[PDB]
Amino acid sequence: MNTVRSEKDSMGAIDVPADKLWGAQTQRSLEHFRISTEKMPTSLIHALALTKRAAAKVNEDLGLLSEEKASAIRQAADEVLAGQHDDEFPLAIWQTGSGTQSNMNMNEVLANRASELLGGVRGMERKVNPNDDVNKSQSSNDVFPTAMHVAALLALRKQLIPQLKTLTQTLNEKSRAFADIVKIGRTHLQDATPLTLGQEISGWVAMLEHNLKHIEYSLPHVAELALGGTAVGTGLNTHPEYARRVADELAVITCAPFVTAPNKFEALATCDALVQAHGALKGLAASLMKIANDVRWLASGPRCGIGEISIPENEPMPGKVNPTQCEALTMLCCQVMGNDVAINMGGASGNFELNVFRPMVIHNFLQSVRLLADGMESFNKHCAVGIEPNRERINQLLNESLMLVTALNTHIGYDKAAEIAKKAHKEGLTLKAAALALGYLSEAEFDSWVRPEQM
Amino acid sequence: MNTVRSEKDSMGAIDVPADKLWGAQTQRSLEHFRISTEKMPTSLIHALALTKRAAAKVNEDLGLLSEEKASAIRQAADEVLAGQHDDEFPLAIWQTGSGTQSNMNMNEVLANRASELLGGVRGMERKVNPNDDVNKSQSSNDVFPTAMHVAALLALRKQLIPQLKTLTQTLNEKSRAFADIVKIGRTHLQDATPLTLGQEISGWVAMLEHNLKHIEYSLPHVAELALGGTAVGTGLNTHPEYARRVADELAVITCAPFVTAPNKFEALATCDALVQAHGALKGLAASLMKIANDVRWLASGPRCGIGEISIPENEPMPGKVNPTQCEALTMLCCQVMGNDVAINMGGASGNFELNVFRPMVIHNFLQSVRLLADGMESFNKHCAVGIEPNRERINQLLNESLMLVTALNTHIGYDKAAEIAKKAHKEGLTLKAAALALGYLSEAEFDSWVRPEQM
Amino acid sequence: VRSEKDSMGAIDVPADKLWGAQTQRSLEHFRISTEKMPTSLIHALALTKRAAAKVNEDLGLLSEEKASAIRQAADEVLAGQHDDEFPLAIWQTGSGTQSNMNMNEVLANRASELLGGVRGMERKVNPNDDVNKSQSSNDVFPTAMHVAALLALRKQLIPQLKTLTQTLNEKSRAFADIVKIGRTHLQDATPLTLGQEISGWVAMLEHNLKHIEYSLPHVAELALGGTAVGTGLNTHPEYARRVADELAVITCAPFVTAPNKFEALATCDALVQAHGALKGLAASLMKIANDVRWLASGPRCGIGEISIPENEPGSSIMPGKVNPTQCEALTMLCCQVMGNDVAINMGGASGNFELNVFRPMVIHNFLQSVRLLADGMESFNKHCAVGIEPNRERINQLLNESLMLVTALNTHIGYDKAAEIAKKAHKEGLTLKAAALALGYLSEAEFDSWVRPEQM
Amino acid sequence: VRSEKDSMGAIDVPADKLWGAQTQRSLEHFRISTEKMPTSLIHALALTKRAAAKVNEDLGLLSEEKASAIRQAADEVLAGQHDDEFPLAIWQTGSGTQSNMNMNEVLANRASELLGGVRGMERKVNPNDDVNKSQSSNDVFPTAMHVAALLALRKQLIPQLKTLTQTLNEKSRAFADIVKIGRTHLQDATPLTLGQEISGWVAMLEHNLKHIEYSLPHVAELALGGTAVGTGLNTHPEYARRVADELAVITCAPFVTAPNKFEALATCDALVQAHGALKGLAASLMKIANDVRWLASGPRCGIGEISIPENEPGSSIMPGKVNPTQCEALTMLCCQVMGNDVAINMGGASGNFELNVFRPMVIHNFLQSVRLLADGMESFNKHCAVGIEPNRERINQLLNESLMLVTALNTHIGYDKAAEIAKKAHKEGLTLKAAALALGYLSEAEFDSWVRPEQM
Repeated sequence: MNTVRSEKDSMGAIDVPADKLWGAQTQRSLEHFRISTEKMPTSLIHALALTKRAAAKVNEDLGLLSEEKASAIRQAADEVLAGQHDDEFPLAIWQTGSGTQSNMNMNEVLANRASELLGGVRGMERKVNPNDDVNKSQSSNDVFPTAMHVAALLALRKQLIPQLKTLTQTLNEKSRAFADIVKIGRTHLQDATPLTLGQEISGWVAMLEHNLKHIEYSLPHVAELALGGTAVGTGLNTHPEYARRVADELAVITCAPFVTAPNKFEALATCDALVQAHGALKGLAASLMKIANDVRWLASGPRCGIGEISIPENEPMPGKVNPTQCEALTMLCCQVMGNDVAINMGGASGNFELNVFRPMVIHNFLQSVRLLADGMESFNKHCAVGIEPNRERINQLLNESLMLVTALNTHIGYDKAAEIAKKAHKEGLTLKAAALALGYLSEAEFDSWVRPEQM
Repeated sequence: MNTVRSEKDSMGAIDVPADKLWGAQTQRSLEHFRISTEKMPTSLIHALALTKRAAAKVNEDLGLLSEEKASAIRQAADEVLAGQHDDEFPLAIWQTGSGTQSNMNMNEVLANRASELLGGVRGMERKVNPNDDVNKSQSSNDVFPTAMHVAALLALRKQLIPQLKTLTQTLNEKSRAFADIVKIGRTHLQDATPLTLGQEISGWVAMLEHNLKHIEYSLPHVAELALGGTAVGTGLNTHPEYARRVADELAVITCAPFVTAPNKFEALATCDALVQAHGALKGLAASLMKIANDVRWLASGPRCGIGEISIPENEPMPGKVNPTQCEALTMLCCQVMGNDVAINMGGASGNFELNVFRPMVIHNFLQSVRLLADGMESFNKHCAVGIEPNRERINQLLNESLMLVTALNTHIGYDKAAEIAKKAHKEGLTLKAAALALGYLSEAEFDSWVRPEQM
Repeated sequence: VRSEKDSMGAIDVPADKLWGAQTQRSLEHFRISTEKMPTSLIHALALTKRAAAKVNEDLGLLSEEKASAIRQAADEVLAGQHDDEFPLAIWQTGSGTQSNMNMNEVLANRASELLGGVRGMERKVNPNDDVNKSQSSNDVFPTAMHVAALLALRKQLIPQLKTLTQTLNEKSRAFADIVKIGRTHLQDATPLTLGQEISGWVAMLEHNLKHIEYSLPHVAELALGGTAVGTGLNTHPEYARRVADELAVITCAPFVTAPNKFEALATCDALVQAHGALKGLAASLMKIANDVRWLASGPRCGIGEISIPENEPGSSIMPGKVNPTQCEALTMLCCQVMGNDVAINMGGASGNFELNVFRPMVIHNFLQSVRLLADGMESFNKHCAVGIEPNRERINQLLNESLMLVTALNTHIGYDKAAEIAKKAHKEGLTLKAAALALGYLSEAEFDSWVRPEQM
Repeated sequence: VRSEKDSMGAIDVPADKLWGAQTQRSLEHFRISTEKMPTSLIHALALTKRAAAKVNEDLGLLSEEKASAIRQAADEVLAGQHDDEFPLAIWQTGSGTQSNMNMNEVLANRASELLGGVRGMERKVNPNDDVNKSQSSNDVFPTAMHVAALLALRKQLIPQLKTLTQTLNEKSRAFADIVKIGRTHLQDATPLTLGQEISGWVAMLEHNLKHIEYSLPHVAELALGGTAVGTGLNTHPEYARRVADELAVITCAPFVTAPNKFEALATCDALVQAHGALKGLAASLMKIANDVRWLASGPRCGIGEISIPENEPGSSIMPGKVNPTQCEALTMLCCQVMGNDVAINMGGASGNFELNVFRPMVIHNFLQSVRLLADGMESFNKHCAVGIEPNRERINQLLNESLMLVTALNTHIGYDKAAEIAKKAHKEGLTLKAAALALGYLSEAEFDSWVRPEQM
C-alpha cells in the first residue's frame, strides 16, 4: 500500500505505511538499521508478546491499568501468539544492543491494535498508548532479557529435549536388536579387538543420556526472569510485589517453572545463563558430530569402504547412497560451535549495569536450539530408525582380520599364535590359511577354537 | 494453490504445486530437509544462474546444445537474475554437503521455464531436460564451488570494498579537520601523554587502508573457478576447451577477473580460498570492533563519562544519546568471528575428492560480507560523517590532568616539576594551583611554558 | 649412555635417566614445539598405576614384592622426585600411548632398584608385563585425564572461586550505602549503590560455582577396565569397580567406574562439557575485570569512581598513573580459555569408532584453563579485589553533576517543567540545581529536600 | 640474596641472578600458571635493545663505553647464556612492561660487570636511564613482537612448508600412473590417479605459502619510535628510521618503521591478520593428515590403499597394526591453532584508545602456532610423508571390485543394458565382469578391452 499514515514521537512526525500496525519509532529504526537480513525469530516475538501479556494482567491486578485497556492489550497479544501479525515486526537483529527498538515495536503494534479492539483507530489518535499503557512498569532493559529467557526455556523444553529423548529411544532399540552381532573394533582407525554392534551403539545411547542431564542442569538458571529490575536493576518505579507476581503469571500461562531472578543486577548486566546453557549445547553438538560420522563411515561403500551398515536411501552409480542426513547434521554441528564463540564474546562484553549485546546473543542461541532439535528429528526419522546391519560384510571383515589370533593362545600358546599372525600378515593370508599351512591345527579345531562371540 | 502437478524422477512420481517451476527432486528434498529456516542467499542463487548461463553459452559454442534450447535456458537464467523467480528456491542450507539439491533446484526451474519459453509446458512433458540439457557438461561437484566463488568475489568487489573505501575517506576528512585539536592520550585506560584528535583518528584510517590491502591479496585465489573438473576433478566427460571457455565467459559477463583453477583437485577437495579470504574478514571485524568502541567511549556521557566527542542522535534523560550504530557494528563483528570458526571447521573437514561442508561455508561467508558491507555503510552515513569534537570538554580534561607537568622540566628542572606533580596529585589540585601554592613560578610563566600544542 | 631395547631393537638412553627404549624412540620421533605433559597429569598417571598395582595384587595377579615396589616408585613421582623423567611432548600419539609407556618404563626401572635390582634390560620389574598389567593405553590415558581434571577442579579451581566470592561479598556489604550513577550503553542512567553493583559480580560467581559443580559427576566416571575397545577383554570381572574404589580411596574424590566404557573410550564428552562451564566463568570474569579497570580509570580524565592498589613502581614525575595490571592479566587469560574451548571442541568432535585420538591436546588445553582460572582468581583477589576502595568525592561529584536526578523533581513539579530545567542545565552547561534556581522554579532548600539520591 | 631497590623501596633478589627489583616484585605479583616468555621473544627483545643502543650511540645520546657494553650483554642473551634470567609469566601487564623491565635490569647488571663494575645498586649502567633510553614499554614490546613473529615465519615456518611441499610433489610424480577409486561423500565415485589426488595436497600447500607471504609486509612494520602514545615525544627525528634500519641490518629481514604509530600501538592488527593465514594452513594440513590416515587404515578392515612407516614398536602377536601417530600429532596441533586464533581475535579486538593491552597473550598464542606448524610439518615430513607407499594390490582389488567402471560400457552398449549388469552385480554381490558374462551381454575379451580404467 502506497498510502501513508503520519505518526509521531519525541523526534517528530514520520510516515508509516497505512496498512501496518507499527508506529513512528519502529519506522525510524527500520530506516536507520538497514543491515543484512536477520530479523527477530518468531519464538522471540511470541515471548515478547507473552511478557507484555503478563505485565498487563499484573498491572491490572495492582490497579495500575484499567480492566478494559488491559484486556484489550491482552487480546492483541494473543493474536500475535496466534500468528496473526508476523508481518508486523520488520526490525533487524542488528539494532540497539538492549533490544529497545523491538520492545518499542511490540509496544506500538499492541497499542495500535488494542485501540481498534476498543472501537478506536490506529495512529496518533489511538486509545491505548505504547509507553504509558503497554510499557507500564517496564523498561526495555528488563523486558528484553525476560523475553530472551522465556523463548530459550520453552524452546529447550518443548523442542530440543523431546527430540533428544526420541533419538535416544530409537538408538536404544537398535542397540538391543544388534546385541549379538560381533564386529571388528577400530582404534586409531586400525583394526582392533571385537565388540558387538550393539555395544558400539550403546555408546551413542549413553552419550545422549548424559547430554540430557547436562542440558537439564542448565535450565534452572534460564528460568530466572529479569522482569521487575527496570532500568538498572533497583526496581525503581515499580510495585514491590510486581516482580514476583509477573514471574508467577508467566509460569502459569506457559506451564514452565519461571521464577524472578534473585539478583536483578546480575540479570541485567549479563547473559550468563545463556552463555552457560549454550555450553551444554556445544557439548551435544560435539556428541552428535561423532555419532553422525560413525554412521556415515560405517555405511560407506558400497564396495570400496567399510559397509558394515546400511541406511535408508531417501533420494534418487547403483549402490551409491550418499549419507545426506549425516551431512546436514554434521554441518549444523559446526554452526553451533561457531554460535558459541559469538555468544561468548557478547556475554563477556557487558559494561556496568547493562549488557548491550543481547539481540545477537538470542539470535545465535535460538538458532542452535532450532538446528539441534530439527536436526535430531530429521536424522531420527530419515536415518536412525532404518539402520540395518550388513551381516555378510561384517562376517567377511571379521574372518579376514588378524585380530582373532588371540583365541588360539589358550590352545597352542602365545609364540605359535604370534607366528601364525606374522605369517598371515607377511603373506597376505587369513589366520586359518596360515595356521593350516604351518600345520599347527586342523580346520575343525580352528573352527571350534576361534569363536568371536566370546570376545 | 492446492492443485498439484505430478512430476517424477528415478525414484518415482511426486506431487509438486502446480504454480511452481521446480520438479520432483526439489520436492523430495523439501520434504526430507525440514531443518531450521536458512535457505540459499539471493547472491548465491544468482551466481548459480550465472554459472548455468555461462555453461549454456559455451555448450552452444561447442555444438553440444542446440541454439534454441541454449538461448531459452540463457533467457530463463536472466529472469532469475532479474529477480523474477526468487520464490522458486525453497531448499534449506542444511541439505546434502555438495549442494547437489540446490544444483538440481536450478536445473528443474530453468528446464520447466525454458520449456515454456519454447512454447512448451512445464512438467513431465517439458521441452528442456534438467539433467541432459541444463546440467550438460557439469556435475554438482564442480558447479556449486564455482557458484560459491562467483558470489564471493562479486560481493567482495561490489559491496564490501566500496563501502570500506567510503568510510576510509570520511575518517580521513575528519582526521585532517581535527588535526590541531590536542587531547589527552590514554594507555591502559589511564591518562597519558597528549596527541591531537586528528592523529588518533589517523590511526583508524591507516587501519582501514591496511585492511583493504589484505582483502585484495585474498581475491586472486577466490577468482579461481572449479568449473570443468566434473565429479572428481579429472574433467571426465567434458570438452578439453570447456574449462577455459566457461571461465572466460563468466569473466566477460561479470566483468570480474575469473580464471579456471590450475588444480581442480584442490578446487573440489577444499574451500581453502574461502577459509583464507574469511581470515582477512575476521581481521577487518577486529579493526572495526576497536574503532566502534573508541567512538562510543569517547562519546560516553553526557556528564559522567569521557564526552570528548559528539555523534549524530538518530532516534528519540536529556543528553542521553545511546551509540546504537556502534552497538550494531560491534555485534556483527562478534558474528563474523564466530562465522570464522564454523568456516574453519567445515574447511578442515574435507575427505578425499570432495569437501561436503559447502552450503554451511557459503552461508557463513556471504553473511559476513553482508554484515561488514552494510555495517560500514550504516555506521558511515549515520555516525562517522557527523562526528564532532567537544572542544570545551577536551580542554577542560587537558587542564585538569597531571600529564602536562613535563613542559616545566626545561624551565624549572625535573625535581621541582615532579614535586608539583606530587602535591597536585595528593591534594587534588591542578598543576597550576600546585605550582603557584609552592611559588615555583607565576601564572604568566605557567601559561607561557605549558603549551600542549608542542607535544 | 645405557642400552635398552624393545621389539624394534636396541637404543641408547642416557644412563642417568630412568626411562626406557620406547620413551627414547618417541623423543626422536615427536620433536614438536616445547609443550610437555603437565605435572598434574604426570601425578594422575602415577596414581593410576599405583591403584592398578594394588588391585592386581589383591586379585592375585601380581606378587606383593613387585606390587609394593611399583607403588613405592609411584609415590616418589608424586613426591616430585622424578620430574625430569618425563620429556615427552604433548604432540604425540592421540591415545597418549607414549606417555603411558614413559610411565611404565620409569616405574619399572625404579621398582627394580627398589628391589635390589638394577635399571635397564637387567631389571627385575617388566614395564609391559608388570606395571601395565590388566591395562591398555586406551583406557589408562582417559582415566588419568579424569583424575587430573576432577582433582584440579576440586582442589584448585573451586577453593579459589569461593575465596574470590567471599571477598567481593565483603566489599558489596561495606559499600552498601554509597550511591553512584548507573550506566547503560555507556551513558549516564539512573542511580544504584556501589554495593548493588558489586553484588552483581558476586551473584555471577555464585552461579558459576553451581554450573561447575554440575559438570563434576560426568568427569568422575573412569574408563579403567574398558581395556582396548571397551569390552573389558582380559580383565577380572571385579577389576573395574575395584580400581575405581581404590582410586577414590587414595585421592579422596568420588571416582566411579564409567557405566558405559564405549562412550568413555570413544569420546572426551565429559571434558567438552566441563570446559563449557569454564568458558562461562571466563566470560563472567572478563566482565568483572573490565568493570573494575574502567571504574578505576583516570586519575583525572576517566571515570575514577574507585581506587585499586598500585603494585608496580611508577615514575616520580607521574604520580597517580596506576595501570590495572591484574585486570590486564585476567582479561588476557580469559581470551585464552575461549580459544582453548574451540581446540577442545574440535578434538572432542573428531572421535572415530572405538577411540578418540585427540586426547593429549584436549587434556593440555583443559588443565591449562583450570590453571589459568585458579591462579588468575587468586592473583586478582590478593593483588586487587581485597584493596578496592571508593573515591567518595569523585562519586558524589559525578552524581551531582548528572541530569539523571531530575526524575525526583517530577513528583514535585510537572514533567515538562522538571524537564525544562534539565534542558537549560544541559544547554547552558549548568547543574540541575543551578538551572533550577536560575529558572526560579524552586529554592535551594526545597530542591535539596526533593532530590534525595539515597532514595533511588 | 642481594638487595636491589626502586621507587617502591628495596627487595632482596637471589644473588646469583642478574634481574633487579622490578622483576623480583613482579615475580611475586603475577604468579599465574606456568607459561613464561618463549626464547624467540626473549631474543627479539634483546635484539631490540641492541639496536636501540647502537642508534642512541650514533645520535650522541649514549657513551660508546655503555653502548658497547649493552650490546655485548645482549649478544650473550642471544647466545643462550642467560635463559634462566627471565622468570616472568606471560600473564602480566598487558603492555609487557614487566618483561621490558626484566630485560633492562638483566642487561644493565651484566653491562656493569662487563665494565669492571658489579651487579646490583652499585652498577655502572642504569636500566631505565641507559638501557631504556629513547624508549617506552609501549613501543618496545610491540616491536619485539613483530621481530619475533617475522623471523619465526621466515626462518622456521616457510622453509618447513617448502620442504613438505617438495616431498609431496615428488610423491605425486612417482604415483602419477597408479589409478584408484575416487570418493565423494565417502562413497565410491569415478577414478583418478593417486598422483592427481596427492597433487591436490601440493596445490593446497603452495596456495598457503603465497597467503602467508602476503601477511609479511604488515608484520614488518615496527612501532619503535612511537614512544608512549605514538607521537614520538622525547625522541630524535631520525631515531625511528635509524633503529628500523639497524634492526633490518642485524636480522637481515626487511623491517621498516610503521607509517602510522597510532595504529601500531593501539592494535595488534598485523598479527590478527597474519594469524588468519596460519589457521588457514591449519585447516589444510588437517585435511591432508586425515586423508593419509584414512587411506592407510587397516590392515584388513579399512581402506588400506597406502602404507606409512611404522615408527613405534608393536605387539608381536599383532603384526600389521600401524597407528598413524604423526597424523594424530598433526591433527591435534591443528585444532590448537584454531583455538589460538579465537584468543588472538578477542585480544586484537579489545584495544582501547592509544594502547592495546592484551599483547603478552597475543604473542604467546602467535609464536606457539608458528612453533606447532613448523615442527609439525617437519615431523610429519620426515616421519611419514617421505615414506608414503601405495599398496598396489589393494588399490587394484578395490578398483576391480567397484561398480563405478560400468560407465565405460555405456559407450559400447545402451545405458540401460550397461546399467542392467550393474544392477545384477550389485544385487548378487558379483563383480561387473562376472555379472556381464553371466548375463551374456559380452565376452571376457571385449569386456577387458572396453573397461580401461587408465583412460579415466
